[PDB]
Amino acid sequence: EMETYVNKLHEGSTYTAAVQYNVLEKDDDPASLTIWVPMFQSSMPADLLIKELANVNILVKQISTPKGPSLRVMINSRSAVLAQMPSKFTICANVSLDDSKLAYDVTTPCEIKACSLTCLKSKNMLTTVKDLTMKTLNPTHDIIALCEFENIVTSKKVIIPTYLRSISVRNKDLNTLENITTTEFKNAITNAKIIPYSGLLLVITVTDNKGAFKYIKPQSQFIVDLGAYLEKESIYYVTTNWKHTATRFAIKPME
Repeated sequence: EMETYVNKLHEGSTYTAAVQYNVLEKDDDPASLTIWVPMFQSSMPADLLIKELANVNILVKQISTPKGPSLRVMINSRSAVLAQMPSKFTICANVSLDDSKLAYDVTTPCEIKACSLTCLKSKNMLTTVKDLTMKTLNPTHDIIALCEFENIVTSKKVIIPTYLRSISVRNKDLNTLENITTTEFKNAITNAKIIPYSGLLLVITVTDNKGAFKYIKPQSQFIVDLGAYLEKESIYYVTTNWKHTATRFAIKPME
């Protein structure tokens, strides 16, 4: 007994596995934290891989690094397929930890409460925000995705504005924006998905390379971190209680 989540955003037999675990220190007065695994390719059917992922054992250790507090993660496993998966890696503690409550330099076992597997396109079909940085040397506008959630327990609405890219826009194009916010673009934002990875991960399907999507490989998935906006939240609480209700955008003059 453990909740499991499988999101197949790609139909390929081969896919990029984006795996996030919500865990609880094995202890009285336990720390609660969320771990995401560095992305890895697999060809095992998703509904089968999730059974293997669910059966691993996880240990963490809080350490100090030039970046601040980090979490060393170790994953134990008897499943042959998970030779494919990183078993030692480090993640930022501020996003990972809810809380207190974890000691430094003590390897700590954690009980798995939930495991989420999202299937994305192959790594050569994934575009990041960093990928698009420096593509425009003199941009005039920033493009922001406004990710709207409902907290299902409180009924409160939450909007997380996340940076996508900066572009240059011709004066002529400002009057309707139809050459920037193309039909392709607007549809891609409206139908964008938010999945449990890196805290939360926005995934935009890039159907064209015109306007707002210039210099992106067509049919790539453009992936965007929201974890940096969730440092003060419990990720498990978020992935359980924040329902993604819409995605809007703003094209803001740089100022």
